[PDB]
Amino acid sequence: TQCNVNPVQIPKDWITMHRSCRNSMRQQIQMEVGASLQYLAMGAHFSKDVVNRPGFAQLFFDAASEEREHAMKLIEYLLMRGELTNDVSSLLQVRPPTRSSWKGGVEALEHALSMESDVTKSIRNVIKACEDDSEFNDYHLVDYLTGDFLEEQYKGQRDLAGKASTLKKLMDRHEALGEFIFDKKLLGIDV
Amino acid sequence: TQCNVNPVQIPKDWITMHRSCRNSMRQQIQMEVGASLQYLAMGAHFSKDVVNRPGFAQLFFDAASEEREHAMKLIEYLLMRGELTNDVSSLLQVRPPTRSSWKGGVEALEHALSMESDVTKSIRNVIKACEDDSEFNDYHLVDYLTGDFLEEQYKGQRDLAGKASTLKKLMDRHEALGEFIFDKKLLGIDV
Amino acid sequence: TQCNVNPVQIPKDWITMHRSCRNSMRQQIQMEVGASLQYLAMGAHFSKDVVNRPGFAQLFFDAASEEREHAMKLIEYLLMRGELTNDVSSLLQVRPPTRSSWKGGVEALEHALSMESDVTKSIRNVIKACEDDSEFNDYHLVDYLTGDFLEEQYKGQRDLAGKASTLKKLMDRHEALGEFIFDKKLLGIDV
Amino acid sequence: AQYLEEEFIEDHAEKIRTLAGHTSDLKKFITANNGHDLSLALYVFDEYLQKTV
Amino acid sequence: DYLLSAAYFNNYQTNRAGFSKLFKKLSDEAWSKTIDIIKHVTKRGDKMNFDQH
Ligand SMILES: [Fe+3]
Ligand SMILES: [Fe+3]
Ligand SMILES: [Fe+3]
Repeated sequence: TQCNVNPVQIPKDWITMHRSCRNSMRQQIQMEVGASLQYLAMGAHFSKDVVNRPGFAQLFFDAASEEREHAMKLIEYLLMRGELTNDVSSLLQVRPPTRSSWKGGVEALEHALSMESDVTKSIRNVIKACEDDSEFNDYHLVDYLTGDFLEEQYKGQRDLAGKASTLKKLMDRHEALGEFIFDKKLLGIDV
Repeated sequence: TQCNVNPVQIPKDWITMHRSCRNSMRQQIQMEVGASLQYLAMGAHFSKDVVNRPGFAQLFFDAASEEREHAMKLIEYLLMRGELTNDVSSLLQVRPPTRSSWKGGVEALEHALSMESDVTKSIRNVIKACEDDSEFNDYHLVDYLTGDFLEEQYKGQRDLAGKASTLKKLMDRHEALGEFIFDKKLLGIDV
Repeated sequence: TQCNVNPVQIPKDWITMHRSCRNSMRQQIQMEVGASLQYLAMGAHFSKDVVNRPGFAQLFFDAASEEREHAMKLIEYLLMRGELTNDVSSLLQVRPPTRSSWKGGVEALEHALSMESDVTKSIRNVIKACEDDSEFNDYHLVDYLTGDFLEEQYKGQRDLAGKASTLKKLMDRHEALGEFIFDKKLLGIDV
Repeated sequence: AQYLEEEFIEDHAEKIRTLAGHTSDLKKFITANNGHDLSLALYVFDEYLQKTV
Repeated sequence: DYLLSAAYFNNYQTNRAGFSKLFKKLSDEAWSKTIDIIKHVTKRGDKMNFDQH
C-alpha cells in the first residue's frame, strides 16, 4: 500500500552550508545536550535530603533547561539553511553523565565554570571551521555563533566565576552557614 | 543670477569607504530595485481575473515593497558614511522585468526562491569585497550586511522553500483545489 | 593585624584575552576619557556669558557624559572577561584638555567631528589587534566593538558632519543670527 | 473617467499649487535685496518644509 | 526618480531634511499609485504590460 506521497523536488541552490562547518555544528549540538544532562545530575544532587541546597538545585535545573534550548537553537539554524532532510536520528545520543556527586556548592560551581569554558572553546572552534573553510566562508553562521552564543558564554562564565569566588572565600571557616546563606540568596531569600 | 549658495567645505577624514566596496554596494542597490520590479510583475499576474489568486498577488506586492525598502536601506547606509554627494542619478535604472507570466503558484514561488538565492549570493559577494580590500576592511558595513541583510535573506528563503514544498505536493492530483485553499491561507482565511 | 581575607583561587582557563588586544583596549579606555574631558571644555566654553550658546553647551556636556559611558563599557567588558584583577590604578589619567576655546559653533562642530573620526580609526585599530593576533582571534570582542562601538561612531560622525554643513552655509552672511537660531534648534526651540 | 477624477485629478491640483508656491518663495529669496538673505532663507525654508510636508 | 532626489538632499553636504522629506513623500505616493493602477488594470479584465508606451 502507498502510505506516503511521492516526494517532490524544488530548487536547491540556496542550500549552501559546507561539510566541515556542518559537521562541527552537529558535534556542538551533541555537546550542548551532554551539558544539559550533566546539569540535570547537579540539580539531582543538590535536591537530596542529605544535601538540601534548593537554591543550587534550582540554579542547575535551570541551567539544564537552558542547555537544551541551546541545542534546539543550533538545530533550528541548520533547518533554516536547508539541512537535516536526513541524518537526524544520529544527531544525538542520551547517555548517563560522567559525574553525579560534588563535595559542596563550590565544587559544583567550579565544575560548571569548567564545563562552560569547554563549551566556549568548542564554539570558537566551530566558528573557525565555518569561517576558514577555503571553499566557503559562512559569514552568517559565524556572526550568529559570535553574537548570540559567545555572548551568552562570556556572561555566563563571569557569573559562575563570581559566584565561585564569593562562596569559596567563606569555606575556610564558615562552610555550613556560608553555603546555607548563599543557597537561600540564590532563591532570592535574604535571611 | 545667483540661484544657489556657494558651497562650503567641512573636514572629510571621517569619509572612509573604499571604491571596490562602494561599487559593490551601488550594484546591490540596482539589484534590489530589479527584484522589486520583478515582484511587481508577479503581483500583477496573480491579480488577473483569469488567474485570480489574491493571496499570491498580495504576497508578491508585499515582497515588491520590501525590496524597495532594502534598496532604500543600502542608500541610507552610503549617505551615513558620507557618500552620494554626487553620482546619484546613475544609481538606478527602472526597466521592464524579464518575466511576466508563471504557470501557477508553484512556478512563481520557485522563481522567487531562486531570485532570493541570487540576492543572498550577491550580498555575500559585497561582504567579500568590503572585507577583503587589502587597503581597508570595512568592519561596520560587513557587520551590517551580515546581521541585517543576510538574516532577512535566510529566513525568507526558508519561508519560500517551505511554501513551495507544501504546495508542490498538491500538484499531481489537486492542482486547482490545492492552490485555491493555499491561496486563501495566504490571506489568513481558513475555508 | 589581619584586616583582609587570605585570597582564594578558582579555575582560570576561562580567562582568555591576549596581551596585544588587552593593551589596545586599555589605550582605548584612556582615549574615551580624554574625549570626555575635551567635550567638557567645549561645554564650558559655550556656557560663558560672552558666548551664550546654551544649545551648544548642552550638546557638548551630553557628549562628555556619553564618552564617559563609553569608557565604562570598555572597562566592564574587560571585567567580564576576567581582567583587571590588578593594574586598575594605571588605566586612566585625568589631564587638562588641549583646547579650551573655539571661534564659534562651526569650529567646535568640526573639531568634534575630527575627534570622533580619530576615535573611529582607533577602534578599528583595536579590532585589528584583537582579530589578527596570530595566537588568538578574539571573535567576541571584535564583534562587540564592531556592532556596538563602530555603530555609534558612524551615526555620530554623520550627525556632526550634517550639523557642521548646515551651520557653515550660514556663516558667510549670517554668522550671528544663523548661529543663534541653530543654537535654539539644538534645544528644540523653534523661534 | 471617475477613477481618474477621484484618485488622481483632485489631488494633482493641490500638489501643483503647493510646488508652484514653493518656487515663488525661492524666487523671491533669490531676487529681493540682491539675494543677500539667500543662505538663511534656504535654511528657514527647509525647516518650514519639515513642519508642513 | 523622486527617491533619488530624496537621497541627494539627505547627503551630508546638502543636508536638507525638509527637501528630502518632500521628495520621499512624492516617491511613496507614486509607488503606492503604481500598485493601485496595476490593480485597476486587472480589475477591468486587462493585464499589465510593463513595456507599454
Ligand atoms: Fe550551551
Ligand atoms: Fe532584498
Ligand atoms: Fe566614545
